[PDB]
Order: sequence, then C-alpha cells, then structure tokens
Amino acid sequence: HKLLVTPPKALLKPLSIPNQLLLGPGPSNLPPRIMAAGGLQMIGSMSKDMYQIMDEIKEGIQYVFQTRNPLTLVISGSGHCALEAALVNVLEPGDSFLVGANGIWGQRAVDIGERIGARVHPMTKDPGGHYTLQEVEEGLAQHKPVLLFLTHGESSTGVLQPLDGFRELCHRYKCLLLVDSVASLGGTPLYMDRQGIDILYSGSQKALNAPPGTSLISFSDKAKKKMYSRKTKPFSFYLDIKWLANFWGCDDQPRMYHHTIPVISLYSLRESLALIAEQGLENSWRQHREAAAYLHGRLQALGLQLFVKDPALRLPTVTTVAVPAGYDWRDIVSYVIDHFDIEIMGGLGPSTGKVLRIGLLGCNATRENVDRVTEALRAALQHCPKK
Repeated sequence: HKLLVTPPKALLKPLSIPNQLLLGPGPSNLPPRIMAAGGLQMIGSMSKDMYQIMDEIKEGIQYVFQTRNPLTLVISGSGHCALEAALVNVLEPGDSFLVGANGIWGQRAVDIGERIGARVHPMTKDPGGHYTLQEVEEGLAQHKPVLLFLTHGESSTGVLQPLDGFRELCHRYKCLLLVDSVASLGGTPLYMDRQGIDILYSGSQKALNAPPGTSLISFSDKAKKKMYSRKTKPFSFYLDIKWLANFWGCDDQPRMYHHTIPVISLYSLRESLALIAEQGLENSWRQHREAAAYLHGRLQALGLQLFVKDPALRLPTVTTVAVPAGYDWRDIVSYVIDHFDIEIMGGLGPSTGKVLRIGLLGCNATRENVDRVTEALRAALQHCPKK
C-alpha cells in the first residue's frame, strides 16, 4: 500500500559538474554564447518564432555545407541518428550498398545497412588508409551499388578523405554519394554542390561547438526522387523524411506535427551557426589548418609519432598519434585528466589501443590549447610508468 521506491538520496544533492577542457575527438567545449542560449526559456514547439529559428538554422546549414538544396534540415538526434535517417530513407531492402570501411564509421554504416536489409559490400582497409578513385570503381563495377558511403573525416583514424572526382565516378555509375562530415565540417574545405554529394550530414558537437544531440543533413535533388519515389515505407517513422521534410518547411504543404523538436538545443545550434557565420567559413578553415600544423610539430618535438604519415591526409580536427613504445596508453590519458583537467581519447574501433586522439574543434582549435595539451603530454611521458 506504500511506494516501493523512495526519493533517490543522490538526487537530493545539487548538480555539480567538474571543470574540463575537452581536447579529444568530441564533444568540444561550449562558448559563452552557446551556454547562454542553452539557459533560455521555452517557446511553442510549433510557434511562428520556432519556425523562424528553424528557417535561420536551415540557412546556416546551407552556408556551412555550401548548398541550396531545399531539402536541408536538422535531425533530432546525434550524428549516428543522421546516418540512419539517410540510410533508412535512401536504401530500400535489397539495394546493394557500397561502403568505405576504413574506420569505425564505415563499419557503423555497414551494421546499419545490414539492419535495414540492404546488400552491403564493405570496402575494407586498415586504419590510416583512405580510398582511391580507382579502388571505388572496382567496387562500383563489381556490385553496381545504388548508394556509396564515404567518411570525409575519420575521427577514428585521423585520416582526411579526398572527395575530388567522385561526382564524376558516381554519376558514371548512377550511384548516390553519401558523405559523413561530422568531424570535418568547419575544419577543412568542403562543398556539397561543387563536389557532387547527394547526401551530406554532420554533428553539432564537433567543430560547431554546440551541445551533442542534434545533427545536420542535406539531400540533393537526385537523393530526393529516390526517397520520394520509394514503393516501400522506410522502417523508421521518427526519421521518415517525408514527415521531417514537411515539418521543416521543405514542402509546399502546411507544417504538420510530427515530433517535438529539441527547442533549447535548436537555440544553441542557431547561435553556433551564427558564430561560424561571423568568422567566415574560410577563416575557420585557416584556424584548424594552422592550429593542426602547430600541434603536429609540437607533438613531433616531444618525440611522439603521427599515425597518419602523409601530412596532406592528416585530419586537422582530429590527430592520431601512435602510442609511445613502452607506455600503457591508459596511464597517459588518465595522467592528463587527473593532473591537467584535460580530455584526450585513446583509439576508437579499428584504432582501439593503437593511438591517442587529440582534437582541435571550433573555438578550441587554438595555438593556446595546442600548448596546454603539449605540456600535459610531456609530464605524462615523464611520470607515467614505462617498460
């Protein structure tokens, strides 16, 4: 006759969060403007004002992406969710999907495509590698894929993919080009239209400096027809593009209620898109390039090595560093956070326990932080147990 569970003791305490300087593959630290937005009040999830805020965000995504695609919007989910929204709406069960599996992401793409019943063909490759225009034709010819997936910035390996020539190829094969720019957006050159990408998506917590939880996505006219001419209903409802497109003002139809968008998070995505708009896409590109260079020399000076041997393949936003000869990589990471309040990750997926990952994202991609982390790494090398 009573209540099984009583108020949780811990909840009766006040929320207290440590001070952390995040310099890993993400998320990144939030700027005062973004933090301020996140502290504002609610408004109608379907009020004229949300729509404006929503239309402003669309414009921002078209800016950072460099596209005019009417079908551009925010996915109410993390980067992963944007990937599924793309795969589940584009691939019909049995569509033969070509995947560039050179990191954990392509593998994530395979796993998803497999789950949605697509004939998936993985183009494997050890971590650190990228894909030639050549290696892809073989795949395209051997499997006549309807969709091809490519990771622009492998935050998993530190590799940066060249995207040039793929329009060419993909059209020469009637294949849609899907690119992941969660880790590259804002840190290296990218142009949807110019580069012929049919589906582009990115996260909000990387170089954009917004809190995790939302992601950006854009579909070309080509991608559209597919999605809109499908005879099968995509397995997902939450991510159905016809519903999503309409609510975000991409149709000719009035805005229908689908799901309630994350209002507070949109405030912050705005601001973060207005911030990068103030810099200028190209200045942002210099920052990360220049910062990434500084970091590289500084790191090589400490005696460390760069996993990615080719400087032109090095992802500015995320740098992979081979794990030093006699150290337990776990000690180095813990030593950095325990003594410097700084985050740096180890590897992820194929790169697990093979490297350390240091990120330079948005307002954080600075010489200042390159120094701060450079010195935290020294101490760790000096004081961590060595075989």
